[PDB]
Amino acid sequence: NNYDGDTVTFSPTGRLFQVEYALEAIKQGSVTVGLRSNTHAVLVALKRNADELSSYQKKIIKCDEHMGLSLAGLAPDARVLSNYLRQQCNYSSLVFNRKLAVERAGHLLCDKAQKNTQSYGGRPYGVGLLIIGYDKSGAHLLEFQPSGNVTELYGTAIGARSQGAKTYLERTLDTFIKIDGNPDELIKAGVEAISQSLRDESLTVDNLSIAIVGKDTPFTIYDGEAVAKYI
Amino acid sequence: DRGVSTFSPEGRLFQVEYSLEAIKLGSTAIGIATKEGVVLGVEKRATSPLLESDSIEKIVEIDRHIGCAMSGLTADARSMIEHARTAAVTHNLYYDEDINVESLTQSVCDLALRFGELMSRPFGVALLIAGHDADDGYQLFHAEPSGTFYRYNAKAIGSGSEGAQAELLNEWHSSLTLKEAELLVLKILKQVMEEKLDENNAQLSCITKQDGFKIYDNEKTAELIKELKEKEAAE
Amino acid sequence: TQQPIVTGTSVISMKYDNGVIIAADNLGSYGSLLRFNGVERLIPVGDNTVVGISGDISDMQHIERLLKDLVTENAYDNPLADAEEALEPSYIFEYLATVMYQRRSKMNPLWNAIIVAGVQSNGDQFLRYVNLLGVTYSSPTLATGFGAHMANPLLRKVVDRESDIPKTTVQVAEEAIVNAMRVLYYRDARSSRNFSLAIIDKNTGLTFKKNLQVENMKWDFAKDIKGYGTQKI
Amino acid sequence: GYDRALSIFSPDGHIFQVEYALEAVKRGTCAVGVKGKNCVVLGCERRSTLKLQDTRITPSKVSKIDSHVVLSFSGLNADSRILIEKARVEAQSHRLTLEDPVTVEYLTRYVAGVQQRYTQSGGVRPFGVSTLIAGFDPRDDEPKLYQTEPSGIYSSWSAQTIGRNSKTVREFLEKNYDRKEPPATVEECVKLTVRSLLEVVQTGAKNIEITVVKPDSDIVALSSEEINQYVTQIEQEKQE
Amino acid sequence: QFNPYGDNGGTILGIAGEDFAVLAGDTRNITDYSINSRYEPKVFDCGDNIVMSANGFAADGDALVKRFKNSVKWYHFDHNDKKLSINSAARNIQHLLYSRRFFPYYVYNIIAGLDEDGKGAVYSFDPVGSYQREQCRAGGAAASLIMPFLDNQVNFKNQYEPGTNGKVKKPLKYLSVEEVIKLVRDSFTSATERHIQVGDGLEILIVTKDGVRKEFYELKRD
Amino acid sequence: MDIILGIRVQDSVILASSKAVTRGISVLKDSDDKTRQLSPHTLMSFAGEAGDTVQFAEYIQANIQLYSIREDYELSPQAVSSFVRQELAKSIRSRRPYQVNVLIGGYDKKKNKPELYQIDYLGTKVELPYGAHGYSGFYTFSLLDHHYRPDMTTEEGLDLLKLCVQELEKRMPMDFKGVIVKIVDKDGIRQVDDF
Amino acid sequence: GSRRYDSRTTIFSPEGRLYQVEYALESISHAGTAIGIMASDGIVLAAERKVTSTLLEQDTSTEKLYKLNDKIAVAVAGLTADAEILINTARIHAQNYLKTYNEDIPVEILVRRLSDIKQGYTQHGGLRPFGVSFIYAGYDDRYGYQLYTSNPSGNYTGWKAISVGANTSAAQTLLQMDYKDDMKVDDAIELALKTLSKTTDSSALTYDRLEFATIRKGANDGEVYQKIFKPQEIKDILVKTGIT
Amino acid sequence: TTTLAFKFQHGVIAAVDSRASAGSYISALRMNKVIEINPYLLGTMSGCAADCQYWERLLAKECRLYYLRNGERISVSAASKLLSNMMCQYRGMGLSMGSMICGWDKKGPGLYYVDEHGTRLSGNMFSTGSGNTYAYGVLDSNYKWDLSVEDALYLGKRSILAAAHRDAYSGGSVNLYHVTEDGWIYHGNHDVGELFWKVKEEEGSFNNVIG
Ligand SMILES: *[C@@]([C])([C][O])[C@](*)(=O)[C]([C]C1=[C][C]=[C][C]=[C]1)[N]C(=O)[C]([C]C1=[C][N]C2=C1[C]=[C][C]=[C]2)[N]C(=O)[C]([C])[N]C(=O)C1=C([C])C2=C([C]1)[C]=[C][C]=[C]2
Ligand SMILES: [Mg+2]
Ligand SMILES: [Mg+2]
Repeated sequence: NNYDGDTVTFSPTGRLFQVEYALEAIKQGSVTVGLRSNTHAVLVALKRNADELSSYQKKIIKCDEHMGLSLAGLAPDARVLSNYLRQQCNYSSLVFNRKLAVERAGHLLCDKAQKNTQSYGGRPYGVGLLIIGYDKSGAHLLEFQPSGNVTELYGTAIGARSQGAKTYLERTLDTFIKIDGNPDELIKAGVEAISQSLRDESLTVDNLSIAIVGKDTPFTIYDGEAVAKYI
Repeated sequence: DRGVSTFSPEGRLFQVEYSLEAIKLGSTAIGIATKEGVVLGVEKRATSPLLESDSIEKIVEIDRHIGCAMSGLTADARSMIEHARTAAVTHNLYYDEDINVESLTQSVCDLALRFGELMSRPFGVALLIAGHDADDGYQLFHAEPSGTFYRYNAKAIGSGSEGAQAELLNEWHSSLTLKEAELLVLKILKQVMEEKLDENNAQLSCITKQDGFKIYDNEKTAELIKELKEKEAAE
Repeated sequence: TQQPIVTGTSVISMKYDNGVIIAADNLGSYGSLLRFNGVERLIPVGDNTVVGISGDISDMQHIERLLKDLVTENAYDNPLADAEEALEPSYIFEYLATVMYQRRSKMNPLWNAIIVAGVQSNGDQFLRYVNLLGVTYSSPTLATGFGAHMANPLLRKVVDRESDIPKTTVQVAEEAIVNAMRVLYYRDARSSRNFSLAIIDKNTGLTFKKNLQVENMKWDFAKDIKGYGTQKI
Repeated sequence: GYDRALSIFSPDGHIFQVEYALEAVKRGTCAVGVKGKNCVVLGCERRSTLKLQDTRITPSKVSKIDSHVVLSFSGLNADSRILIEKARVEAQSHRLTLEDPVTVEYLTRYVAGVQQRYTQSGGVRPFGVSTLIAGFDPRDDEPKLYQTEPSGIYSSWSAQTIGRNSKTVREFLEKNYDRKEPPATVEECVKLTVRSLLEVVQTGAKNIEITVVKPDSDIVALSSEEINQYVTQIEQEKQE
Repeated sequence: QFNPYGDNGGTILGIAGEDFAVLAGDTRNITDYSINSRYEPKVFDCGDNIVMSANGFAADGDALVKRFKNSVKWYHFDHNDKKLSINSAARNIQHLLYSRRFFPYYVYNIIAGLDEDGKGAVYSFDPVGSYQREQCRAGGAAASLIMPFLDNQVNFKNQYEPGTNGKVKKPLKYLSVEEVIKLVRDSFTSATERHIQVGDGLEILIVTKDGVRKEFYELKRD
Repeated sequence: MDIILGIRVQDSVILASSKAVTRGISVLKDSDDKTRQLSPHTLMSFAGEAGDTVQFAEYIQANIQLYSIREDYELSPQAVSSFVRQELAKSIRSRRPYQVNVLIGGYDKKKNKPELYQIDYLGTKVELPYGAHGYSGFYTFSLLDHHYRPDMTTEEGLDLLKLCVQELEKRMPMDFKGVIVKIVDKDGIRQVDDF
Repeated sequence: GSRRYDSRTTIFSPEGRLYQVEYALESISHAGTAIGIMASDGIVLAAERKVTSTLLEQDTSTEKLYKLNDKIAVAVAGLTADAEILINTARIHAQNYLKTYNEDIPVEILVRRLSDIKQGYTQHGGLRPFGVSFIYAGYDDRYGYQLYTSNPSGNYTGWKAISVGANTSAAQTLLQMDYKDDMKVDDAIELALKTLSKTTDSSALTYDRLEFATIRKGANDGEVYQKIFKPQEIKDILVKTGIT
Repeated sequence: TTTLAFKFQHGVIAAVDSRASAGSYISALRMNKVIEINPYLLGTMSGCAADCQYWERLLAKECRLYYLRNGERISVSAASKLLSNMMCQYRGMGLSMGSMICGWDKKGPGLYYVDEHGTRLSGNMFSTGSGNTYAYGVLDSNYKWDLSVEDALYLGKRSILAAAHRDAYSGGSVNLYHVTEDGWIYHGNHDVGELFWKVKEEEGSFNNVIG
């Protein structure tokens, strides 16, 4: 109200409204689902178009051979944060000959977002990210919020109507975690999960975007007729 | 007052949303992509008859394989065009090749959100970036001040955009020729323009793989206008 | 640009079937003066890596601190710091190699020659060299300074190529290293009798031996040598 | 440094500071530009509220940017000096790096770019100035006349006016100026420029300034008596 | 005074075929009169069917290769996983080298691959960035020993057709991969004999449309 | 470059400058004009290190032309010479000084007098009836000391200048490929096309 | 943050005016009147000190008339402290010009420079403008005797006769009436004092409430002399012209 | 190296050799020392190969940007000046670059010499490199404005040959260019070994050499 003019102002109840408004941009964004087993990690994203003449906005971005994310909210902010991850993943490789741990990647994103929430002049990031990766401690899935909060999860979903997919994964927890050494079945579970967030529209060939990473599987994105198999 | 980079309660940047309103006041610009080429056309909209209309430059060359049309606060486009031309030629310097249309568009869109309290406000102009490369062929992009860019088969921006876009919805198909696209841009421009369309107050351009980016002469456009009138009178 | 003041001499090392061995004497020389006699130039990093350093001691102490700080920093927000995400020899080496090449590129080098010896997660042997120029190389045997000229020839008789590594036991490799250290004591004017030796094995882990001495030395034949040519008495 | 964003968008998509800069131009004295077949003439109003003025030393309204290009303006006088100085520096900078004098179109594009920069830079306000830039390109006999404004847009004009009561003199020019046959001589071009100012000026004494620019760096400013003869001839024909 | 440069010896060799290319180099690393390693790889697969070797001062050579590999990675990110053509890589490397015009990468660089028409390509550089496409090039310590042999045996220089007596040249028939590898092995065997910095081992990288293949051959260890 | 001469007579200033330009052991050009018009009644000739000469002259030219446009007024030769001196005095203590020597010949329209200023690369200014730079003065000053009068005509000034060039052509080891002569008077600057 | 407290000194009103410049001019209209009159053989500067005291040391006091160099002087109307900042800058600029070209600075060039500094404070920096209006009286060999005025907007104009400060409307009308082109310095002196005597808000115009100066070619042969009048000399010229 | 270029009635001829050296070692037999900046602009190269390639390709970037901004080809005079200004920034930093900027613009054919000192000279004829003295000898005695395209191409070709023969650091092959108002025209690569024997027989020159 009087305490939402900038990010440097707490409300009387200890809330940061600009951060909460940035969080609101994620809820307006298109749905994206993340889930993993012990061997593989999968991203599934519902892409959004402007109209029938327009293309479908890309949702998934590759950060390294072993790591990448999906976005929901302001796409340009995802480009900035993914570019930062690309640089950090790359700094780890060039200096330490070491693949960046997914957990450490989350800590770096948290700290980068935090600086924008405590200083005058700037603004919080208006995007949420689901980071998947496979490192020395196996498969991983992270959820990033522009408040700075990063959370390691078995599965999750963000964006509009994401609660439906999140409930499904909460039921299926014991099943999809055990899908080891079977990428197609893990993707099926992700496609079935994101389907719980759909209304009116359904999953078409240029609508669906899938990504996967695993033990002997580099981070690869599937679009177009490559995802027709899963429709 | 209030921050320039402030979020609204709905989760939108106030300034970005306000710049979009400025673009709605701008003159109409239309782009149509085909397999034979991409056509770009604009409404010049001279404020007075004494204004020499040929000096109105709302269609612009970025590279030999990339063209650009603009709508909104057209003065803001000059630094964006300068950056685009620099990015296009710089990539040719570093990699001895033409730059991808998407990559060029992305470079322009990276400037968009570089504002705060960097420039003091977002750009008040939208761009239709049309071009061709070997990888993805003939392409048409719509670059906004939000930093977002959508690829389009056909797109209209400016004051008569939603009316023109609805018309492009029906008319566009994947087997359009270049000549058909030219007449289609002229048809829709004539529909949304206030003043009567002629070769002096409207401009055409195209990008083909062979000849590259070309702005059409007033004599060449005049014939296409005359060809349009006759085919509409034919039924 | 500088000049080295207090210096450490050769560091020698070799691979064997189940790991690596590295050794270096405990002397800190001040030109021709054998000034400091209790200097440790082998520095363990965790329980899987030993960094052996020759050259300027002040720069060595600086590197010793960078490594100590590297371990501290790796443990930050890392539940697997003593397991999967512990420091590997390859990580430690590349860090040092990055630092060395950067410093030479600023014309302000760390006046050292470094050998990083260790065993990786998968049990693979690691042995790589880096120096003040940022030059890097790997070989079944590695040695700095005088060791390059005198020790490598002896150690290469045991492991002449990659295929000789599985055939070489820890007893044979240690014996070869200890003999090489004796030869260096005979012939290097900036060496000492006292030295340290470290073994990193993929089964038995890190064994760090201190206060070793060169023994079984041959001097008796000196009594018979008289004059410089014609003298008989 | 002072970084405050003064020029910003409003809910309806307007930049008020740029629009208020146009109001400063509306307040400024009237300036007019007319290009003939082989010349361009720049007319300027001088408000007669200020008498006891020393016309020798008072800053003239028309300014030479180079030997072949001139610049007149309407709006804040102090603001105009900054643009003129920058333009003059760029004109010499162009000759120094490219070995050709600036084209009229290039100089206009530069001045317009400066004006635009001051509409999206922090801590600065827009120039309260619109300019008329006229001249002839090197080794070219085609007349050039351009206009700029605070927003940074520019365009070429057969004839144009800016400043207070510019709406009236533009109305006059739109009906009197024929594109198919422009003022063939210098006399006809000046006569039309004086006629257009006489719609607004008040008295035709020291209130009208005329500057004729011809090809090949031939620039001259008319005197009071020379202009007064045009004023006399116009009204004598009008009495009929 | 501190000398930031050094000489790690070695020699490299690139030959372009009709539909293939080879980049070879010895595996010996040296300082002065000592051997550092008998097997220290010098030729690298950089991705996109491109192979590269930077010979001279190993520290600068490793840095350049490391930077170019990085340049390839960022080319994929920035340009939608587009394949970096050999001509585009060459131009990119020129700019990497000239960035240090006043503190040079002390290396002679060679890259090899296929052009956009599928034909074999070799590009050659000097330490400061001048490059050009070539059919045949030897670089490094024994470059002056090997190049004349290649002028003679690859481009048939000073060779004429018998009976004509210098009136008609030997026609420029293309070479097969098997014939090229023979010239490479003989080139390095000859260089190993007469150059003290060359020996120990030979590693050859062959580039075809099918990918990058390796071949290793031992050399004299003296 | 090599030789630049200057002489101030009754009603004009005459500047003579060599035409040769040499790189390595080859004379690349034998028609080079080592001068720039700073203003309608002010001419500057120059000589010094390769490249620096033209860059400096053009930089000065741009600054004086900028002044002329700003004030709609021609600076006096004295004012221009002082501006040039300051730039050279500023330059000599820079990281890399501009190694340029100049003569400035101008006609002062206010005083109705010709004026010749000699300035070296250190910023050493002197007003003179006749002047030169480098070794040129060693050969020519004895002739000028003998023959010069202040009431000389332009034609007599040219004849005395011919004698100076003839002496240079006889006793200098270097071939400077003749001179381009320019006259600065009340009517402006003109070139003597036959010399 | 800090934005909350920013007055925004460099912005346009909806009518296209600069708020702070207009308010600075309002400040200046309450300042003591200063008058400049240019004649064929010299220039007069006359100015009124504001409500003085008997205990003010007049002979060592200077609030209105300042010397920029030997050829140029200024009369001040507004904040004296603000004027001294600008005056010291102008003094430096004149010396920079003299060092560069070895000639005294032309009057207009000095005026343009100061006016450009004032302009800058209205367009950028976020600072308040200088609440000062100058009358420049000077001489050079190009245009001869010259009068200029500058104000907080940074706009300057040339004049034959001009007033700044309080009652300029009334003062300008009186000057416009009695001024003629063939006028001389002694006549201009009389006109300046007569105009102040009629426009003044004080009961009577006395020597202790005035600062006076002339720039004359009335110096021995072709040269210019600045004369800052002393208290006793102002008293004498007041008697001579018949005011006291 | 040896390079030359000269103006004549039918445009401008540009001829260069193709050798490269690293001490006494001939490092390259066939190097392109001409850059095709645009269809109406050429640039010759002499000095440090790296400097020549980098800066002349950077010139082509800047000349291309000129066309985009102005909708018109850059003049030869302006192009040569941009290059000379680049040289002035790295003044005394150790660059080595001698070049001729050849082309056709509105003033007709244009030829400018530019070097690392920032020197910029207009003229009808230039020659740079270690063998320029040998080329000048042939050019000066045979050059006319009234030359035919065929005779002019031969003159530039024969002039490089003269230098290639005598100068140890010049040779390999000859690259010919002819600049017209419709643009430059490449007139091929000519091996000096073969060209020498051909010219010797047909012309009767090089009598001292046995063949
Ligand atoms: C004459 C052949 C020799 O003076 C001519 O000037 C050429 C000009 C040239 C221009 C473009 C391309 C090639 C050549 N110059 C050289 O050959 C220069 C001469 C030179 C060496 N050092 C030096 C020179 C000039 C001025 C200062 C210092 N030679 C080179 O630049 C040498 C270093 N280049 C090479 O040897 C190699 C080149 C080029 C090259 C090599 C080696 C390998 C692969 C591709 C290119
Ligand atoms: Mg040996
Ligand atoms: Mg001197």
